[PDB]
Amino acid sequence: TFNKITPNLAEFAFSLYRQLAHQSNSTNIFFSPVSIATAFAMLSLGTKADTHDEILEGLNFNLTEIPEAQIHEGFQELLRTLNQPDSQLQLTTGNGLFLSEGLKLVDKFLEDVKKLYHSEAFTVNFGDTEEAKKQINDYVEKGTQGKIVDLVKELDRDTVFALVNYIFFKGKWERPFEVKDTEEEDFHVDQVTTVKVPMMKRLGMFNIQHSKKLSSWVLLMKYLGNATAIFFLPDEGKLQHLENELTHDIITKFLENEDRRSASLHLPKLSITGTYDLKSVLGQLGITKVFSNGADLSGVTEEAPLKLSKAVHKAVLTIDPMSIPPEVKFNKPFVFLMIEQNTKSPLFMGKVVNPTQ
Ligand SMILES: CCC[C@@H](NC(=O)c1cccc2c1CC(=O)N2)[C@@H](O)c1cccc(F)c1C
Repeated sequence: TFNKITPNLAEFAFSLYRQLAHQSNSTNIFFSPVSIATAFAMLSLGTKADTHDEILEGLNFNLTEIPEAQIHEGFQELLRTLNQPDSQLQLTTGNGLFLSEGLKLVDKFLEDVKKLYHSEAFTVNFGDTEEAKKQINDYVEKGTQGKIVDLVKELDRDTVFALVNYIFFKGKWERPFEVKDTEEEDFHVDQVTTVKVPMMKRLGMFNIQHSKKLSSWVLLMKYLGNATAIFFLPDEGKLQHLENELTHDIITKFLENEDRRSASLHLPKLSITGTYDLKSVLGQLGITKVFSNGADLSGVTEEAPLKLSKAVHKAVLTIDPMSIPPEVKFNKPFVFLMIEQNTKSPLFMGKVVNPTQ
């Protein structure tokens, strides 16, 4: 069916998406609800009281309704699915915890992080800010075989604790077809901005429909690693309407539909990245205490004060009847979700507005 925590991850995806889209309506959006929520659920194991409750509530878990055991069990099961060989061929995810080597660390936290969340904790010398930044970036670069470079650009001089969360997905259509060369085609960013994109033209039976509720074309395509992308192409002037009207229930209904129709598609071959300061973005969702001097991280270190000084997310996606069917060109801004098929968990959510930006 679906993972217990999938509805929570869906609400977290919409909360974070709508925050980013409200900030700027001219900006690309690309993040992993799954990888950010996993990292902060893992971090919550080392926190207590208001610091702890703020993190899980900020991930859209109602702690009056869902027991904390079912939350961690949900994530462990989700990670079990994501760590299967078929998934691992397309999907790399990692969480690096970097802690000042002068700290006495609680063994229980280091056990739970490594055991339950398959995450890595390192001691680093934050006395040397430039070397610590290099060590963090080397760990991410090595984890992604050179794909993610110089992830952390700045560390505060008083940094004692940094968290880096990364996800790398190699996108390749599951279904083989009559492969042509891409052709360079216009992508209408806005009324006065056009950029060339490589466009794959396909005529076939697609899981595609027009939605009166979303005022959008809705296309579902399958990728290796048990992933389904839902692409929402809004009608002229309806992108904000589409963003406003999306719900988990609506997305579930699209994922359940297997009906196809004949369509001529123009599909841009787009690689996309998103980099986020999680202290900034999660702060706006109400996660603030863990990043403040007040932070209760007594689960990480018993003796000394501790706060999370730095939290960075990076998401990377790379691509490896005889009657006139509809012609649908993804040649203008579109919204998307990528779902993991077993759990129905939102691996990615975002919006392409400028393919070159
Ligand atoms: C509207 C389609 C965008 C999509 N394109 C393709 O998947 C594509 C296009 C041409 C050739 C080709 C592919 C896959 C393959 O194997 N060959 C992709 O760029 C994308 C954008 C944002 C989010 C996201 F999840 C994904 C998958």
